[PDB]
Amino acid sequence: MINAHLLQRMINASNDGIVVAEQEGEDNIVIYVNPAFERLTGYSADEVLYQDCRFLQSGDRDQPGLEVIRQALRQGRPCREVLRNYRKDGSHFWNELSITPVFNDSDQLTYFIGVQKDVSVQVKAQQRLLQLEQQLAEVQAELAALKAT
Amino acid sequence: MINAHLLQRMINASNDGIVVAEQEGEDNIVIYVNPAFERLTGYSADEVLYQDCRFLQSGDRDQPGLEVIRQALRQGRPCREVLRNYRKDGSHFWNELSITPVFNDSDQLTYFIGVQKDVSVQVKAQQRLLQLEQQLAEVQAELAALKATSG
Ligand SMILES: Cc1cc2nc3c(=O)[nH]c(=O)nc-3n(C[C@H](O)[C@H](O)[C@H](O)COP(=O)(O)O)c2cc1C
Ligand SMILES: Cc1cc2nc3c(=O)[nH]c(=O)nc-3n(C[C@H](O)[C@H](O)[C@H](O)COP(=O)(O)O)c2cc1C
Repeated sequence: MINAHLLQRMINASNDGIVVAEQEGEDNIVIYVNPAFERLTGYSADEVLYQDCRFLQSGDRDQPGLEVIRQALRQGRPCREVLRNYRKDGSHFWNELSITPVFNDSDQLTYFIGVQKDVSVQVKAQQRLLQLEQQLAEVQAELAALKAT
Repeated sequence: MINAHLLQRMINASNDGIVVAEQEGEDNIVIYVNPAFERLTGYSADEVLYQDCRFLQSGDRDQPGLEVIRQALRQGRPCREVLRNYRKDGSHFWNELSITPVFNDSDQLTYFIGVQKDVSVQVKAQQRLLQLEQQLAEVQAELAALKATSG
């Protein structure tokens, strides 16, 4: 019970970035990008159109989530993986990418919808957390050893 | 250059929740909710529809960000604040709410779009981080004291 322009003004208001691609060959050529995508990646919507997103891995290919995504795109199944991507200015950021296949009610053929969340904050937090836990364990072990004497 | 049901399948695929409300009086009655909202809040979409979202603050109406939102609702300007909300089962979760106004081709229109992000995970980390940092400091002090009496 809502208007189309309302749906569009919703998609503009998204925090996480959103992309829509047609599986046209081995690549997934992008036919739409929302403004949040432009803001996160720094890439202009006109720059991205009719291409595959693999360019966000500017030199950091071979991350295993890529193979996971390959399998998910082959089987027509959704997926969610964390990658290291690179903006226009080369800024490295962590990207929780969630891909959903979309079939039509008249045909079990596909469109792919991608959603990118900048987990960079969260990831740095987790890494720091693990480092600090290691440190704590270290100090506690040495204190126990000394206490033994 | 894309289809309408395509936009609908897009908004359904969102991780963060999305709500659309018409500013009707003091309340902001919601006319639409996306599935991410149902999943995050646990409330049934049919229960929420012709009501206002203030029910998510099950008594925790003393959070100050609310006043900010009130002012933002008065002047028709966007806003974003973090609140502690409560699902149907009462489980407390942290909610980054982002509100954007939407006007008609006549500048005087009343639509509000809300976006809810579940920051709970991040928040717990920070809390654990602080707590954990405390623990480390404690141990580091005691290990010094013993060594101070060993040589
Ligand atoms: C809809 C969609 C969005 C994607 N978004 C990203 C992205 O933001 N960053 C990224 O590194 N890969 C993204 N990918 C993955 C690449 O397009 C590509 O599928 C992946 O790198 C594996 O393909 P390849 O082995 O040919 O490189 C996306 C894929 C799809 C289908
Ligand atoms: C679109 C929209 C979404 C909202 N979502 C939430 C929410 O998820 N949680 C919450 O505590 N308040 C939310 N609010 C705020 C309440 O609806 C209400 O405006 C706020 O509590 C202040 O109004 P009050 O002082 O009358 O309670 C939302 C408001 C709008 C307009």
